[PDB]
Formats: sequence, C-alpha cells, structure tokens
Amino acid sequence: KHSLPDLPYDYGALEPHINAQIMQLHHSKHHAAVVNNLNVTEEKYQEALAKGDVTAQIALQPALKFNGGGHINHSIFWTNLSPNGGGEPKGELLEAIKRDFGSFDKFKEKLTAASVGVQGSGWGWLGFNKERGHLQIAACPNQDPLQGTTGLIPLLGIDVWEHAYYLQYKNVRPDYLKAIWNVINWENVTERYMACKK
Amino acid sequence: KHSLPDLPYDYGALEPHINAQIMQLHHSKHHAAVVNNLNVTEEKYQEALAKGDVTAQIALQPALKFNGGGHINHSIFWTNLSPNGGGEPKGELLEAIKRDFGSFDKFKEKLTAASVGVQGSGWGWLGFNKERGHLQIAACPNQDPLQGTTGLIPLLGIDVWEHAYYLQYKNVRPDYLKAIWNVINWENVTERYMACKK
Amino acid sequence: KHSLPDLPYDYGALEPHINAQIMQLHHSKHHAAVVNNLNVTEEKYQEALAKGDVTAQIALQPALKFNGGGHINHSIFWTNLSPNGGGEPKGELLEAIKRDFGSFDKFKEKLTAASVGVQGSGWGWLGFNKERGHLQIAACPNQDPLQGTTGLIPLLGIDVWEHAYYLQYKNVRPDYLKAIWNVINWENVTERYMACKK
Amino acid sequence: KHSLPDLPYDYGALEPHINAQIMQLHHSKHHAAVVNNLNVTEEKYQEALAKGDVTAQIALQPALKFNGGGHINHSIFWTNLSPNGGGEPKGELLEAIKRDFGSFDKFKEKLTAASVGVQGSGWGWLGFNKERGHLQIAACPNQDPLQGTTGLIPLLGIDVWEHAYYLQYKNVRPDYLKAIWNVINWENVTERYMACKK
Ligand SMILES: [Mn+2]
Ligand SMILES: [Mn+2]
Ligand SMILES: [Mn+2]
Ligand SMILES: [Mn+2]
Repeated sequence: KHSLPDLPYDYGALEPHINAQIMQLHHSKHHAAVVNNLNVTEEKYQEALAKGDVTAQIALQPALKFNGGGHINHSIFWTNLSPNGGGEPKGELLEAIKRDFGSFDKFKEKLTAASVGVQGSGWGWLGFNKERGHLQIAACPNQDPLQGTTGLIPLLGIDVWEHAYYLQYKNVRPDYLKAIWNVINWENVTERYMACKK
Repeated sequence: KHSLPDLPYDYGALEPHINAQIMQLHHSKHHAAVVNNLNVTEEKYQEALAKGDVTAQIALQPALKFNGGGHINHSIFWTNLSPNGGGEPKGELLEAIKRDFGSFDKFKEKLTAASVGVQGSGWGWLGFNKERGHLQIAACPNQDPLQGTTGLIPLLGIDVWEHAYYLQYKNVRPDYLKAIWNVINWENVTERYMACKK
Repeated sequence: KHSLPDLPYDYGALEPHINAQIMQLHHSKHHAAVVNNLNVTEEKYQEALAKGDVTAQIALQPALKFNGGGHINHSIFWTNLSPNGGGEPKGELLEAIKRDFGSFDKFKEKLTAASVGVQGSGWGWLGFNKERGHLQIAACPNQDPLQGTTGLIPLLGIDVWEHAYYLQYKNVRPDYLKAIWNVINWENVTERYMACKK
Repeated sequence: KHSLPDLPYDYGALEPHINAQIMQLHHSKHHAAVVNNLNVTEEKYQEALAKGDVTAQIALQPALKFNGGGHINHSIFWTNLSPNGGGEPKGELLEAIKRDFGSFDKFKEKLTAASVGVQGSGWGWLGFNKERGHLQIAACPNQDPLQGTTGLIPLLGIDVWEHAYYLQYKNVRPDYLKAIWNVINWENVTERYMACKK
C-alpha cells in the first residue's frame, strides 16, 4: 500500500526560492492525489491480471504510468530539496560532474536546458547510467519516471510541470530554474549517487 | 508573417469565470511567445528546405508543431470565448449536438471528460469530421493542433494547460471546466460549424 | 496462463490469397512467440505488483502491450479469415456498413486505405464505437490492440506487418490487401458485430 | 530534389550474408519509393510554407520524417556494407569501442541487442555523441533518423525492418544480425567516426 511521504521540512522552508503556497499544494494536493489514484489503479490491475484480462491490463497502463510515475517522481523530488540546499556537492559526485560535464557550472546550464526544454509538462533529470558507468542528463514527459522508462537511476530531478512554479514565477520558467539551484539538497543527491557505486 | 491576434475583448471581460490576470498573461505572454518562436522556426525551415537538409527539417518538427500548433490553438481559443458567452447554441449546431451526443448536457459532460482526462498539458476539442459528416470530440496533447494531427476541423477548444487556470482554480481543473461553460461563445462555434457545411 | 489457439483451418486453406508458408510461419512462429513472451511478462508483472515495485511495473509495460497485444490481435485475426470466406456481409452488419461508410466498396476503400497507410508495422481495423453506437475504422501501430488502446471493439483486423505478406507479395502491400478480401470470414465479423449491440 | 544513390556494389555482392533478392528489392523498390515520396512531400511543404499554412505543414510532418528519414537511413546503410567488409575496425575507432563498450565483442552484443530489441520496424545504431564526445548506441523506430531525432551522428546502422531480412531469414532476426557482421564496411564506419572529431 503506497502512501504519501511526509515532506522532510515545512511548507515554507524553501522560501523565497519556492514559496510555501506552491509547496503546500504540491505535497497536499498533487502528490496526495496520485498516491491514492496509484492505489486504485493497482487494485484494478491485480483483478485484470488475475482474470488474464490483457485488454484491461493495456487500457490501465497510462493511469499506472502516470500515477505510479508521479508518486516516484515526487517522493524523490522532495528529498532532492532542502532548506540547507544550494552550493555544490564535493568528492566523487562533484568529480563525476566535472568529468562528465566539464564543470559544475556547465552541468547546471545543461540540466537547466533540458528542464526548460520540456515542451509541455515534464521533468529534467540528472541520472546515473549503470551500464556506461557515468552520469547522464535526461528529460521525461508528463509523469513518466526516469528509471522505469530510460533505465537511468534518478539522482536529481527538477519538476517542471507548471504546478511546480506558475503561481510564483508565472510563465517565466527560467527564473524558477535559476532559483531552485539554491535549495538543491546535494547531500541526498550524493547519497543516491553513491548507492550506484557500491 | 504570423502575428499575435488582438483579443476580441478586454482582459477582464471574462471575470469571474476566467480572471483578468490569467487572460492577460495568456494573450500577452504565452500566445505572444509562440507566435515569435513560430516565425523563427519557419525561417529556419525555409533555409533547411532550400538546402535539401532533411535532417534539419526533421530536427525542426517539434518546434514547428509546438509553436505552430500553439498559435493555431490560441487564435481559435480566443474566438471561442465571449463576455456574452454561455448558454447553448441553437439550430443546426444544437441539433447536431443532441444528434451525435444525445443532448447538449451529455455533450458538456463528455467534452468536460476529455478535457479533464488530459494527463499533462493539452486541449479538449469539439471538432467536425468531414469524412463521417458528424461531430466528434478529441483530446490533443501539448500544442498538437486538432486539424493538423487528426484531420478534424476545430469548432470548440478548451485549453487545459495549467496556465489556462492554475492561478485561479489551482489544481482543481473541474472547477475551471465548470466555469468556462459560462463564457463559451456559441455564435463563433456555430459559425465554424456552418463553415463545415457549405 | 495464455495459450496459442489452433487455427480454424489448414495452413494452406487460404490459398492462393495467403500462401501456406506465410500462414504456418505466422501461426507457429510469430503468434507462438508473443504467447510465450506474454506469459513470461505477466509473471514478472505479477511479482512486481506483489512487491509494490512501481518502477518494474512501468518497465514491463512495453513488453506487456506488445506481446499481450500481439496475442489479442492474431487470435482475432485467424477467426476473421476463412477458406469459404469472401463476398460481402448481409443484414445489420451490412446495413451499418452502407450507413456508416456509404457502401461496401466505400468501406473497403477506407479499410484498405487505413491498412496501406500504416507506416512501419501495424494493423488496420473495423471496430464498433459503443459510445457513438456506430462503425469506426482505425489503424494501430505495431501490436497495440484496438480495444485496449482505442476503446473500440474489434470486428475485422488486417495485419499489415511485413511478415503478414512479404514472402508472397514482397513490397506490394496493395496486392496483399486486395487478395485478403477473398478470404474474409464475414460470418465471424458479423458475430462480433451483433455481440456489440447485445 | 533528392535522388536514389547507386549501390557501391553488385546486388549479389553481400552474398551469402544478405542475398541478391533482398538487396535488389531493398534498393530499387523500398529506398526508391521513399526517395520519390520525399520529393513529393518536400514540394508540398514548400507550398504550405510559402502560404503560411501551418496546419498543412503539421500534417505533412509524419510523411516528411518517414520518407526523409527513410532516405537518410538507407543511404548511410549501403555505405556501411561491403563485400570485402567484416572483421574488426582498428585505430581510434577501435580504441573508442574498447573504451566506450569495453571490447569489440561487448560492443557487438550491445548493438545486436539494441537491434534485436526493436519491437516492430526500426534501426539499431552506433552513433557519436559530439556533446559528450563519445560513442553511443541507440535504436530508432520506423524510419526516424538518428541525428534528426537524437542529435547523435550515425556511424553504423542496421536495418531491422522485416524487409531487410525476412525473405532469407524469416522470423529469425538474430540469424540476420550475426550474418551482417561479415559485410560491415569498417572503412566507411571509420571515415564517419574520424569526421566527428574533425
Ligand atoms: Mn509535481
Ligand atoms: Mn494556452
Ligand atoms: Mn502478425
Ligand atoms: Mn529498409
């Protein structure tokens, strides 16, 4: 039974980069909805499966991908942010960043590019390619989860749906991106990165 | 040279159904951006074409579909609304509505369904099937235009991107839908509908 | 636990419209393969679902739709064909055809057009729109099944994947489409049709 | 105005890895067809663009990408093959292979895997990531070209559409992939490779 994870901080802990109103609606409304819908969809799939109803299984994929993906994306996104966030990582993550992207600064510009590049709803990601053994940036549409659809392990995700910023930054997505860098929780991103090492 | 069409009314003419802030940002920012980008993209395509650069032509499709589609969608959307809007059409359109959807009320619920059904950004449409000679509802993702991607002629479009309602209705899209019915300009929809008759 | 259905006739029963080599390969190799792959995929989804592993469920979707859809489509396909087949349908189904598409030949041209129109691999279909309560033609990419992806009820399907005709017709898909009309099993198409109204 | 390029060798030059019947059909029928359809599509887009008809431009995109891509892919394909071909590449390209994929055999398994993995019609590719400055493998659906859709530079392409192997290998795509390694023209792949660094 999937459940809505508690935010690691208060709804206003990211001010002024991401105001409390956005944070509150994001946890309590958008993420809450998809968890419940994910559960409803899963139950349905369990029944369709048991009866060998392939057609039902297919018709249910969009809702499962969207609600399941949404739950995955927000669970990770919350952890990716912090009131102590900002700055740059150190050690291996930072070393990998320069290695695969030239410099941390170039990296920000690239991930910022993929994120602003999303036409419509979506997410920009810094993920790890286990097969290639290196970092990689990818953009995913709507709620399609990174690992489930590309195989890359999610490290840093920048939610770019308009409910992630419109109330505060309106149609100017670049300002949202520039701002979010101030709250990135690199300790978590580093943790995730190291979990790929082992 | 494509240009930003003037709204048929003032930015606050749709209050309280669609507030002036949304209207202003929608005309002046979202629609304005895509017209300019559409022009830039077209120029590029003219050059790619002239040189027989097929790869360039392909790489340019997303921007052309999105910006071109966006311009088409908003040009129509503005005309689809009015301060006198609301109610129901009469004559042939209304007759076709009952004919193809049972009743006007059933129709609203169906178009409302496709519109709320959009997972991510998109549009809900009431269009005309020239080949079948009847009305039809369709949902299109992001800025993909109705006629250009389905062949159906656009009659009524309900923009469902979050910039069409988030500031006022937040994450509750149904309230936005329920509200928009009050400003639908049926005279225009009827006009468009009749242009399919001839 | 899904199984490969025996054909309703001899492998060379559809000669000379579809030769025995094709029929045999198509049944014993192509359909058999998706049957097995489906059973494998479903088993995996069963474990994923039981573990609450949403990522895995998402990753399995392409295979489930492809193999699951492959199984649905080919099963229907075999029943839509007959060595005694051909000609035209009669009664209600035939009435619907005249009404929905004008005439049998107009319907034929439309189904043929949709089938020849498939770019890459796919299927052309004659379906039933329960909502609108009428006939509707559609094309599906790869093995995406009609109902699971469009909500339409499959009545008649035409496989336009190259393995469905290449050995006998090579690149000339049109020659294949013309020939297949001779072995259509309207008795079966009719059954599926009458089962829609109930 | 696009034209069909003569093959660099005799239709039966790749025997017995790819037989003469396939080569001839593939060149004179399949590639020829996309060449013509491309010229037709481009001419239409030329008129659409000149008239500012965005809807028409949008409608033409699927055909432009399919035919345009078809032309790009097959042109590259012919040069990637040689009757004297086979073996392994040497020097930088070979060095990159060992580095990017471990070894030649690891690279082979990966390209083969991507090619066999294509569900429906498509191509497996060995490309060059100019941004990351390294080799990268990818698969493209139908005729979607490598660069125009992924930004990667095509070095080696493997057509896994059924018309590329069915007459000779039937459903056994793996047998096709193994055989094709014998006629790869590394001299050409190398040229494309060295042209990337410049
Ligand atoms: Mn979100
Ligand atoms: Mn809009
Ligand atoms: Mn088949
Ligand atoms: Mn080919």
